[PDB]
Amino acid sequence: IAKVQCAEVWCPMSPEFYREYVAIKTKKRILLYTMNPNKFRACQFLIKFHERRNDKIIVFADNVFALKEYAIRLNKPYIYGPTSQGERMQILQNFKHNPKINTIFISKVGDTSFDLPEANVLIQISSHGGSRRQEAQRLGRVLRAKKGMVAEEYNAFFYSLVSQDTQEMAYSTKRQRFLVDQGYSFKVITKLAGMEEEDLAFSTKEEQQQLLQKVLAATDLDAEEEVVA
Repeated sequence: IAKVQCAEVWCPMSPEFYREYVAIKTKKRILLYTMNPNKFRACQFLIKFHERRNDKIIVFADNVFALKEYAIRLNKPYIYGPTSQGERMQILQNFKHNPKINTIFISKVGDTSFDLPEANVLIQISSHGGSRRQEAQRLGRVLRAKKGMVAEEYNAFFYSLVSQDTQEMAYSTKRQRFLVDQGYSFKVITKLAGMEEEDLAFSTKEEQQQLLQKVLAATDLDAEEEVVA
């Protein structure tokens, strides 16, 4: 069946982002480790790497502010709570059947339930308190073997992006233990081989400062997970 490589990708906090992360005490600070430009660049690189292999990729964001900043910047479709049934089905049908559209962004509305589509790669932008078990379930529902690499060691991929020096790390020793105990191959990636051969966003300090201003303008409400019933 699907043979899944699980990885955490540890990304340093930009010093400007780390500065504010410390100073801010309300849940607003979650947005600084979520929008950290090193983490965005890692996500962007992974989408490029996998799209070159014609893999299908779902990127999960539990936070709507982040869902849009990522998807719109990377020019990928996104689905969340207020997305109409018609537009949602357009996007899912595109993901499933149109070879030009192989990456989509989905929020907490994905699990569960509408019918999560199948993909070969699942990237989680965030990690939080506290459901290790909902993570593995979603991984399981989404990930299917890329056909046909039956020879290959891994044919599907899960990545969880973690910001260093933030509360995100605490969730890591936990996730690693849980996933391996569940029978998964798991590793920690601190440096993505050859990100410097790609043209990624936020290469300049000024670009990062633009995003930083936008994050600082957000409120504690913007840093809450999307809730849905």
